[PDB]
Amino acid sequence: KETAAAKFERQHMDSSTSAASSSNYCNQMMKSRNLTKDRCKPVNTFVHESLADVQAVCSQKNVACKNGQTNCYQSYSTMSITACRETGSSKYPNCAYKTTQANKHIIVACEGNPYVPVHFDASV
Ligand SMILES: [Cl-]
Ligand SMILES: [Cl-]
Ligand SMILES: [Cl-]
Repeated sequence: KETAAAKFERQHMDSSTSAASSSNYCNQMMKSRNLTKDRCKPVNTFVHESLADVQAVCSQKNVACKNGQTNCYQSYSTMSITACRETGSSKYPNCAYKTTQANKHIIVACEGNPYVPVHFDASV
């Protein structure tokens, strides 16, 4: 089974580019990151920053998570992100995603030693 930290990396890190550059980015990335295997994951954000910058968020502003737990952290700076969301019509196994590039603060839940991101909670 995948570790929580590794799953966060796979689902949420895309340090290879500064920003999405195509409306097809999400279709391609959701597929390549294996997020469309048995079901189309309906919502997923990729962060276009270094892994180190994202990991560093775990020592930034501590905030409550959506679920009320208190191991969430909001990045001090905005980050380049691409939000992927299934279109209303998207139908597995032909997943279809809207790509929305933005620069926003991220909020991640952190856990472990090392204390690293394990969930992407939200952007603002
Ligand atoms: Cl784990
Ligand atoms: Cl995989
Ligand atoms: Cl997400």
